[PDB]
Amino acid sequence: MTTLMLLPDGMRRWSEKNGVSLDDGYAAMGDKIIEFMGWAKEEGVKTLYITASSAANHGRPEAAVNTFMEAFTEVIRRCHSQFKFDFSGSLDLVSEDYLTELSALRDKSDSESDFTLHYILGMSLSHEVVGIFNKLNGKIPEMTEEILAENAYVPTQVDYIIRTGGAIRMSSFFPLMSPYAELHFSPVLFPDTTRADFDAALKDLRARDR
Amino acid sequence: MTTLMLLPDGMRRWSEKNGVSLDDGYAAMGDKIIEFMGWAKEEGVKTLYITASSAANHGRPEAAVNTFMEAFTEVIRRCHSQFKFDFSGSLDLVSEDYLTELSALRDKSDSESDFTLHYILGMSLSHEVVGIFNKLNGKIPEMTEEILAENAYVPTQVDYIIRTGGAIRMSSFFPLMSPYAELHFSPVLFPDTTRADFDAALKDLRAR
Ligand SMILES: CC(C)=CCSP(=O)(O)OP(=O)(O)O
Ligand SMILES: CC(C)=CCSP(=O)(O)OP(=O)(O)O
Ligand SMILES: CC(C)=CCSP(=O)(O)OP(=O)(O)O
Ligand SMILES: CC(C)=CCSP(=O)(O)OP(=O)(O)O
Repeated sequence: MTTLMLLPDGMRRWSEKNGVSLDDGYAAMGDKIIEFMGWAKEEGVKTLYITASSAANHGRPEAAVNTFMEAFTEVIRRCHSQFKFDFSGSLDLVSEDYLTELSALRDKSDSESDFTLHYILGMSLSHEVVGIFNKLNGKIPEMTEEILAENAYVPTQVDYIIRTGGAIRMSSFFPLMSPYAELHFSPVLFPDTTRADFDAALKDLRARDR
Repeated sequence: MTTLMLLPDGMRRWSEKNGVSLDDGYAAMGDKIIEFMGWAKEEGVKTLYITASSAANHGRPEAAVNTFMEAFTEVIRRCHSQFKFDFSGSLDLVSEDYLTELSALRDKSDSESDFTLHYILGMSLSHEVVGIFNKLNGKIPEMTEEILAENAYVPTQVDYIIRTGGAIRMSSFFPLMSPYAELHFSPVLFPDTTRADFDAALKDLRAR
């Protein structure tokens, strides 16, 4: 079954366009994620990676960081019984409070579910590689691809990547060990995404086996 | 000014469509690369990175490997005085014959040119990172972003990436230290690229 990575982009522009607070933008994002997970389950996806943040996002003022961390965490608070939950990334950039709570939510999630919802926090290839080197430096005889795969943020290969929000770039979010990922860029702001947008993405992605 | 990375794709399909040998497709690519460098030079790009091959490509049958290595090398024999030439990548996968000649051709090129043509060979993120780790393991106190950048295949940050040939994916070619590279995907087979295709690509890229 399919491994899909979702890059939810456009919450701020959506908030401004609809004349609402950024908090309401992130709440609309959380509701969309829950909706999007349901679509993914119907569509043969077994693992949904969501890029919760780039490493740079965690350098914003703490209140702004707490704002998006709280929105992503609330999704798991509401739906952790509907899937197996895990997270990974630049954990050195995340506060103790959120790491502690997300670890609790992982333990409480349905370990028997066929569907995985996995958050990647603080994505950045340079940060990822730097961290991996400094953890293993002088501790092993040689690096191999198997060892690199074991230490990478994204622990499996990604088949498809969907980026909302109109940017045609990968920013900090390219998955290190996933050379073959097919990319689909949508101009739609993430909180406006419909199932029709998702279905169009999957038809595009599926037709690449011409 | 700007740093552009080109992914030339579609030589096989172009060869079949035009009923010629794969060597002839690669010859057409070489001519197109020279033409494309002229467009790039006129449009103010100062560094043009070209992905000559993925790591996987060097696993192809060995005559096929010599075919693309020869076609890319021929470009640099022909134009190395018109730019500064350099190359990098998974050189452990490249034949020492081409590595010797390319190393000579690098030393040969116009060191004073304000335009750089740089080949990346055997590109692969995992292979790149494994190699960097194994090169520095136990020899430095700690890795930093600056040390990683000094060891990465692509030695500078990439502003724009153009991938021809219709694939909407980065395959083995994502540049490690260039998170903010803007991507442009063209459906045109590389040897079919026209100046209009290049101008449309840059217009899209410049507006972004
Ligand atoms: C979490 C995601 C998918 C995007 C947030 S990072 P961003 O909006 O800053 O991305 P860009 O820097 O704009 O490319
Ligand atoms: C989930 C995070 C942290 C950012 C995603 S949305 P954004 O802040 O980039 O919003 P805009 O792209 O600026 O509209
Ligand atoms: C040199 C370039 C840009 C592509 C050659 S590798 P390829 O044709 O096998 O491309 P894919 O890896 O299959 O996407
Ligand atoms: C430059 C190299 C080595 C491969 C790029 S062209 P290709 O062999 O992928 O040709 P096709 O895409 O298969 O038509």
